[PDB]
Amino acid sequence: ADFSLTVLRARIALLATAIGGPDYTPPYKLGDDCLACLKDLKRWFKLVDDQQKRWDVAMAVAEYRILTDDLLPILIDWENKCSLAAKLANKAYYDKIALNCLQLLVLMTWPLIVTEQSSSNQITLYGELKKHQLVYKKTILSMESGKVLRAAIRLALDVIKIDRLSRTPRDNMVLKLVLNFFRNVIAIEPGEFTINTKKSMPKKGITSIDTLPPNVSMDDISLNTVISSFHKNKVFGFLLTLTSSLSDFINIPLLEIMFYFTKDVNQELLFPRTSAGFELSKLLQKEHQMRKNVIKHTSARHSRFGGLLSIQTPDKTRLTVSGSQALVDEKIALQKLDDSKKWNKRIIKKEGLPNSLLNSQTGKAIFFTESNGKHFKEFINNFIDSGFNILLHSVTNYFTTEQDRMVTLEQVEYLLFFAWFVKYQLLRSKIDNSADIKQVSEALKEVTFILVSSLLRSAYDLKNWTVTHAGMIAFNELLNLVSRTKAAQDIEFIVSRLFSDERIQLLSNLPKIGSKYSLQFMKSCIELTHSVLKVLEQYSVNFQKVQANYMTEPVIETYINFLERFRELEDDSIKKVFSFFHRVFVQAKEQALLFRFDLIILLREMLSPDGLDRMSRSRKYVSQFSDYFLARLKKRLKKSPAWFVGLLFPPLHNSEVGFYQRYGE
Amino acid sequence: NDDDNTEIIKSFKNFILEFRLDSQFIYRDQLRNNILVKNYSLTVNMEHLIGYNEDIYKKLSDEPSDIIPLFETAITQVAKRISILSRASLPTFQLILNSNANQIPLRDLDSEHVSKIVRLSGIIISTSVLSSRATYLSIMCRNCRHTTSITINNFNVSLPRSCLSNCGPDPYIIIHESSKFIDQQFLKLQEIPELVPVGEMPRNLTMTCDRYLTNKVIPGTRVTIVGIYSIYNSKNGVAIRTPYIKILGIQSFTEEEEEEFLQLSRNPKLYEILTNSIAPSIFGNEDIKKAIVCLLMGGSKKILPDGMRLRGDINVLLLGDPGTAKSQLLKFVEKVSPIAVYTSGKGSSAAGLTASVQRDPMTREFYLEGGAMVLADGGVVCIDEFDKMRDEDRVAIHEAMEQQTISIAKAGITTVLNSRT
Amino acid sequence: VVRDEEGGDYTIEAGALMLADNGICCIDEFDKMDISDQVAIHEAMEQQTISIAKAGIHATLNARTSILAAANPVGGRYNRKLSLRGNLNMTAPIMSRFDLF
Amino acid sequence: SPEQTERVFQISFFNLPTVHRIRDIRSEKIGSLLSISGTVTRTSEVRPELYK
Amino acid sequence: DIDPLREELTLESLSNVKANSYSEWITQPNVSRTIARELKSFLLEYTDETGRSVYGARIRTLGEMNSESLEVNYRHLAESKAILALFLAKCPEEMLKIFDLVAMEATELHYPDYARIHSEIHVRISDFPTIYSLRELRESNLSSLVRVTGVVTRRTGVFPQLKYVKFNCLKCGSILGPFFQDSNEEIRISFCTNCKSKGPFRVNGEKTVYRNYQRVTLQEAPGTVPPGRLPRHREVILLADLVDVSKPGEEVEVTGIYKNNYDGNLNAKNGFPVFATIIEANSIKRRVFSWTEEEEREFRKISRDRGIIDKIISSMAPSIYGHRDIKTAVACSLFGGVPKNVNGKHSIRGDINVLLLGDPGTAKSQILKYVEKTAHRAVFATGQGASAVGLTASVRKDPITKEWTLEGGALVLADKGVCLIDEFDKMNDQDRTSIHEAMEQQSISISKAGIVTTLQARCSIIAAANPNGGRYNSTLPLAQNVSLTEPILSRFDILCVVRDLVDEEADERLATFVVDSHVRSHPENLNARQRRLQRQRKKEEEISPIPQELLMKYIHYARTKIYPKLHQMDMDKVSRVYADLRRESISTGSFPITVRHLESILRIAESFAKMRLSEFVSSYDLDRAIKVVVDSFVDAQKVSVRRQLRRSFAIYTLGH
DNA sequence: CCCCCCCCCCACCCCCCCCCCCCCCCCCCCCCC
DNA sequence: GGGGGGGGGGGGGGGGGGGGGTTTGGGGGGGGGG
Ligand SMILES: Nc1ncnc2c1ncn2[C@@H]1O[C@H](COP(=O)(O)OP(=O)(O)NP(=O)(O)O)[C@@H](O)[C@H]1O
Ligand SMILES: Nc1ncnc2c1ncn2[C@@H]1O[C@H](COP(=O)(O)OP(=O)(O)NP(=O)(O)O)[C@@H](O)[C@H]1O
Ligand SMILES: [Mg+2]
Ligand SMILES: [Mg+2]
Ligand SMILES: [Zn+2]
Ligand SMILES: [Zn+2]
Repeated sequence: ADFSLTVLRARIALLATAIGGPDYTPPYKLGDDCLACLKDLKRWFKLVDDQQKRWDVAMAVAEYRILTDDLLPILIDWENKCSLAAKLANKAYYDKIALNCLQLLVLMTWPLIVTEQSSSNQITLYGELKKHQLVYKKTILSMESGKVLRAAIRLALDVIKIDRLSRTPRDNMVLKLVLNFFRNVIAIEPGEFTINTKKSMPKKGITSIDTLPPNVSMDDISLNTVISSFHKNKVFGFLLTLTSSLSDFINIPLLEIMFYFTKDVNQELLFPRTSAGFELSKLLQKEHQMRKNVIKHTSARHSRFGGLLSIQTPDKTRLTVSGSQALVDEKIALQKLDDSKKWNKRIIKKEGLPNSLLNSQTGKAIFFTESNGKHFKEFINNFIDSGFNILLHSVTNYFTTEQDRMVTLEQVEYLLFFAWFVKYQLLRSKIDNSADIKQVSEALKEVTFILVSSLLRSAYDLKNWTVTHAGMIAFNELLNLVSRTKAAQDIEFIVSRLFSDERIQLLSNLPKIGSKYSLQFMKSCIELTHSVLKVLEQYSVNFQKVQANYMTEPVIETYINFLERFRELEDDSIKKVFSFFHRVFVQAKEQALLFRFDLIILLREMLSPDGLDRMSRSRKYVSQFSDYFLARLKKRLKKSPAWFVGLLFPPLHNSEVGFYQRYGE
Repeated sequence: NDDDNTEIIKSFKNFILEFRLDSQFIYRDQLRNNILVKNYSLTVNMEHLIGYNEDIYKKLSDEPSDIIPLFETAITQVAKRISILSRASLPTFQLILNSNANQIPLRDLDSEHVSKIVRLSGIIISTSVLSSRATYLSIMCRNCRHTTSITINNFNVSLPRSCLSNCGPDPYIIIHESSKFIDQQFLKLQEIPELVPVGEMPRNLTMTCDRYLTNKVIPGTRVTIVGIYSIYNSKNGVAIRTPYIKILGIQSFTEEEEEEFLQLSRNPKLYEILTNSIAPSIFGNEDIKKAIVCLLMGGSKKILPDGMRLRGDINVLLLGDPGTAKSQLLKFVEKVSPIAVYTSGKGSSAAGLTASVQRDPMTREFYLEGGAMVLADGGVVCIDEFDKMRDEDRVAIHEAMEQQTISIAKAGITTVLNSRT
Repeated sequence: VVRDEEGGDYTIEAGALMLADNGICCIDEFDKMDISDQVAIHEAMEQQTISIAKAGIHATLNARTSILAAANPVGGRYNRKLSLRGNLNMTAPIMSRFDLF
Repeated sequence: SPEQTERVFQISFFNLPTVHRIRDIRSEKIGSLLSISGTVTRTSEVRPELYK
Repeated sequence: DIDPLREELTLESLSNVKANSYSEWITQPNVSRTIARELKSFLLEYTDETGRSVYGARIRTLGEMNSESLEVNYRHLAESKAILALFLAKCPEEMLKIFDLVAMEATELHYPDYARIHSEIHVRISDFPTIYSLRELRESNLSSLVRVTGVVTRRTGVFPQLKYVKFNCLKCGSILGPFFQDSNEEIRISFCTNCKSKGPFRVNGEKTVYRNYQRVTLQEAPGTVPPGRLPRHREVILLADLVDVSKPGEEVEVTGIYKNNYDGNLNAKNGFPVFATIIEANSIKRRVFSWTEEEEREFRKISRDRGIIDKIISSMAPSIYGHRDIKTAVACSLFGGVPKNVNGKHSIRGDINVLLLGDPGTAKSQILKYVEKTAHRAVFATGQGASAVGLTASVRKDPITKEWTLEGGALVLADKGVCLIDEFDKMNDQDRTSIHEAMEQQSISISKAGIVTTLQARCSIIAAANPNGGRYNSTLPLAQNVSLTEPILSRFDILCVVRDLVDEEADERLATFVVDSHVRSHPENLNARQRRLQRQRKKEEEISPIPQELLMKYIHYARTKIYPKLHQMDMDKVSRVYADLRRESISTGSFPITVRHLESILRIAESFAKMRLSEFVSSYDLDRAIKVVVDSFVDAQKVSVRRQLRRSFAIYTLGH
């Protein structure tokens, strides 16, 4: 009964007044029994919300604003006490309330997941609870330039001073909880707007997906604020010296922080590869091309002015359209007739992990401030230059064990970590000769390959498509690195036989299945496939034998369905698709498999005036391909007019006519 | 609760049948005598109901809108028992209340008086035409022709929302031949002028009466009303309601004033007596006072064999110097004359003099409303400072003063009104 | 005093001596103004208010204005053989309200 | 402390290149920043528009 | 540790607000219970400097009046438990519900079973420090308590409105629990909570209770609105005890809540989601004449001075030098006579009407402007600024009801007061003729648009006028000095003739007085505020035998409490005076002596006795009244005869 | 030239629409050839 | 190893229910008569 909930909220409100407040004689001042009150609040979290799976206390604590109005004041004032004392050297007690404040922050910032195992109460309360965590993240990053962050590192430093052995289990746990605090503060992110599907949709959809609370803007939550507050509290320095000092109880949270820093930021944004106004002028010219295009597709006179075109077909029958531009351009008339159809084919549809490169829209970017850009790129630079190989060895040498018990989230975050920093160092080393590929040498050490192979193989066998996609990305970066070191050169030949047979088959099977999965899944399949083919060509077991495993129709469907997003794709992605087509069609000469109308449609749309950029390099590749493709299609139809029907359909898997269809004698 | 209503009804029946003072059963006598002259009502003094059994008065005054119909029903049953030999048809009798509860002045009535029996007083400033309200509706379903009925008590019903055993959504209709109706009239009561607060505009109430209380008052009469202060949700604020009174009683020749006026007629000094009695504080002006007596009495109105009709009304103009007591004489004549209206020439407009168009807020439809001449019909219109009146107003006086009519064509309403003034 | 196009009921509508409140009012051809209007500004010149009672709306609006009046003498041409009394069509109620000529 | 709301910000441009007349209103300039001139005939009651 | 139904907080915890909005904090039940205890302690323990509890005494008085309203002074709450004053300012709708419950608790403690007399108490928040003009209100004031100045421009009727209302669902088991009605919108029932579905709904006729309701259009004061702008307005809503506390055409000061609501009409016509707004009034104050028991005793004390009449008359318009006959007439008018009615048959005017006729620059307008500040009910109108209807009464077709209603003119607004008509000579005669009825018969008899009625207009009219052509000309009699006719002139039953004669010893004293008065009025000329008030008091005593602040309360007291009688007056003295005045008034150009002038002597003698707070009129009052009227007549003459008339009438006046 | 007049201006059925329910189609998964 | 058949989800159509759709007074401007 809700009587219990209002009683609980009354209790937490009374506890909220017990913690402390401002003293007018303004400074924050602790309450009587304040340590016992903090312990009792920790006990409320345990006693009710954990033990009964409710999150009611986690809601009530936010209602009475304890985190923002008591705990961060306590920690920041305690930080100032200890800072001033350090310069000028009953802290034995106040240390305890600082620690219990940190425990409460770790609890209240603890990441939220919703599953079939969650209670009905939890999944009901999930949204507003996420919103309150976002207010917490804003306050933690903003308040006194986030001085509580230095409070957290100081609490950790006061057990890093003592010996490696002298750090007791309590000290080890305390350092781990400090890492979980920083991880959580990175990890809070706006929740998904999750809708009941029993009742039908109205005549309009959801009015907005925005789930922020009114006192928050997205910039308050953005990475930029994280970088600024972490720099101004030297959290980056703390993490860098911590990973340098590793010489392993805390290694998994320490990896996890770097994952949460990397999961959604693109490496190219840290490299350039009147400047802002100049580039804005470039952007505006580019969209002005689309303006002149739609203007060509627009009437010179008012909408009520419309006369009627009639398209008499090649047969003695007539259609009718009102388009004034179409009246003098039959292309527009035909396509407008097709646009007018009310009918569509109905299309069928298609969680405990955060948003990332695994599931973001493919053009998403963090727009850094240049100070934060410098601070972040130099932080991850110094990490790579110190902490990478040691950390990766520590955690991968963990993950050699306990693979059967590795939780799905842990698997995907490990794979993303691997991929992200390997990709970054490859890119930086392409940009700087001063940067060295050997600085990520741990990636190529054979245990790492074996584990990544075990992860991808088990994920695919389990049909865990999330982790399969993660391992697919990690494999792409492993192969990418392999190609770079094959040029920069032994271990290359080791992995180039260890990946034989069933691994070749597995890699050949992802782009068969990819057509059934999201754009990013398909993109990673294409990326992996391009890397695989360039690797095998660089080596060249037999080259014809392997590529035959790729040149099959579901792979062509996956490439087509990827290419169907052509406007939203990037020039390099289209280049990779058309290099694959160059191989299949020009080099391998299995041209019959691409004589199908879906490709014809897609080629026309992208070569259209409202298709690709006229100046695009990828448009040049498409044009080159299309010229050769049309010439061969004309030639095959001239030799075989049955293909005028066959163009409509999948090719005949009946070999006895299929060979004749494929080659025409 | 029908047993409880039956015991209320039987309690009232016992009150009619048993109440007696000084050896006379006053309400049995009054009910029988009312039946003989074929007015089906009973006038009850609530002092007597209190004196009989104050529990009944407490029930009545706690919720009159439920208790009054039961009292009416009890009166019908006793009426039959005292005027028809049963085992060898009358309508629903109207209850009429007399009271001496302390009056609430018309301005002080507010939300705490809603549905209480209230006693007040004022001037009736308008009296609408009669209107027909249903008492018994004979009701038919449009599809299946299932017939039923509504018996109505007019103290505050609607047609039933759907058929009382597809039959359509909103199906019922009234059978106007078998349904029974009663007369209803609307009155507007203005507060007594000498009770208006300083600098206030005089406030007024709309109020309703039915059966034998219709046509019982005319505009300008000063009355005391007994009624239920009550509410209705008009079409024209938010969560607001229009107040009104449902009248339950009105108080506004006798066989000995007949004798008094015979004796006064027989007095030889009568004309001097009446002359002295006009404006007694005004010294002198003897012939003018004599003429005012003549104007008050009037001549004799006549009709000829041709249907032609001749003025009985006298018109008098007092033209003269300042401070000669002219206005004082007019403001006296407005007191003594049984029907009178006082206006001043500069206060007038032709509309407010003859008659005007109105749109009734209750029906929300047009009706014509009488001006000063009509309200003075049967008496004197005292037009003070007449020399200040505009020319068009003095034109409008002509028909009402000499033809003693007002001819109308306004809002499409063609009409002619009488002005014996 | 006018009807409001929004509310429909009456309202005050500001004349020039209100726009010139805490300011100056300049009148050309003042002697050729109707006496109907010369007797209207008498309050504003001295009591520095406009008092109104019309259409059931009552007001006393501020008219703290310095008035500057361009006047012609009677018949247009001045004659110093006459008094300033005789040179003007004005009379003592309005001439006394002016400070200096 | 009591919650202080987020502050709204108005970006008031001024000193534009030219003033267009009311008669120069032409619908391609919909959504464009302009400067305009005329004489004010009436001004409304100040009311709260529901912003968010 | 403690029962959750009784957990309660410290005052510093209340200062330590830790819900998000203030209202979210007030509605937290521990905070609510604490606030209840806090306000109860405030009412029972805040005191006067005498140590007497303020709200103990105000509650005692509340019960004696059987009132529903308790006037809590906000400044008291700001002095003690100031956090509650902050919550009351920032969040009045929640706070006032709590404070109402607390106030009912306090008075139920003081009077057992006051729940039988009223089921509720409303606190009225008096003396709220910050004030806004109607132009000055904004979005940031929404839901805030405000204190506003304006004039009540249009007041509707006293309608009932729903307060607590159970509703009936016409499906299922019908009843729904009681909704509380606001001032802004109709109740909505999205679904019936029993059947959890849509349906028809209807008011439950047994369990519903009503309160009084009245909208008022409140508008900017004309002495406040800046130039070049339309005056702004808001719909005030009055509830319960506040209805008809004011009447149109009067200034008010309004403590209330500035609340908005959705309205599809405003959105429709404006094309933006723009909300309507009101001021839900919490208290209304009119904006001096009220007095205390010590002030009553002071009036008695000073009145028995045998010189009080002349000290009053000198106090009239004290910075106006000389003009003692004007000040006498103004004193007589402002105290008035006694209205009468013989047996109900013959009502007699009590008011005294005064005309100031004279030259330019002789303070006539300033005398009227003095009386405008000095009288309890008064209004001021000038010349072509008036109209006949704007002066007596008018009618309008109400935009709400579409019925015709009266609206009072100046002589209705000044009922039981005095009406001030400047430039009486330069009104149109089609406006002047409207004065006649109200000025003598004390009434206005409208017959317009179906309305036919007589209003009370008990006014003394004081009028100021210039003679014909521009100034007075004593070669002529009155009937040629002025355009006004005998009827209207006979109603002005004292005439003052004012002349600007050059006279050196009078002009030097006058000019010295005017210059002294100018510097004594210059702007630059027990704390600092009180100290300059004490200097101001001595400056007032430089010219005024009694304070104006005292005189106004003395006037209002004398008017409302004192009713003189002509016990044993000298009949033959008055009768011979009237007979001789009538005989000498046979001169066809002279002031028309009439029976109403005889009544004027009697009214004036009553007014002088009223100045003495006297139950009985003395010979001295009647002699002074005769002398005033005789002087008024004698000076209304061409100078060729004035000396002879003065000599003849001297036998009546020079006995005193 | 001044004042008064008078003229103007203003305050029950049928359609659209929405909600609810049932069926049919299309995809996925498993078995059979 | 591919194609058919069974089972479940999702979308579209069709039906049913409901709500909406001129007089009177006042002020000011403008023109005509004494
Ligand atoms: N003969 C009289 N006897 C007694 N009182 C009189 C007499 N004549 C006049 N009065 C008084 O004088 C006043 C007369 O007022 P009123 O009735 O208006 O006179 P009037 O004839 O109407 N003059 P006017 O209104 O200017 O046309 C009242 O106050 C009377 O009491
Ligand atoms: N006796 C006086 N004492 C003081 N001030 C005076 C006196 N006589 C005239 N004044 C001044 O004269 C000025 C004008 O006064 P005012 O009230 O307009 O006189 P008035 O007689 O009404 N002139 P008018 O409006 O043409 O009839 C004011 O500012 C007064 O201060
Ligand atoms: Mg008269
Ligand atoms: Mg003056
Ligand atoms: Zn039926
Ligand atoms: Zn229901």
